[PDB]
Amino acid sequence: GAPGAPGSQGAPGLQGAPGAPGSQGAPGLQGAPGAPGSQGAPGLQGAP
Amino acid sequence: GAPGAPGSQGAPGLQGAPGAPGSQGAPGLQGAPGAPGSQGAPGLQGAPG
Repeated sequence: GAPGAPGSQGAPGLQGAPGAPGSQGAPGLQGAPGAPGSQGAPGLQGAP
Repeated sequence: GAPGAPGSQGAPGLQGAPGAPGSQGAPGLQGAPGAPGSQGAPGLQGAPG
């Protein structure tokens, strides 16, 4: 006997949880609004 | 004159040096897999409209 010296090692460095969404889009931002007026006839001329 | 016989000895028969490091000891584990979770699960939404 003598050189008996197994220098191996079990599986290291394999721990993480693979399967990250790796980016998954998103629910969606709240859009900015706008003035809900409208085009029309705001003319000084009124009832004929 | 009457030379005796001690009885010679020798190799018993099992010459297999049992020295592999397995030792029945459950060796290293194997790559730990994984997965994602409940990522964003957004509830209500702004709905400006």
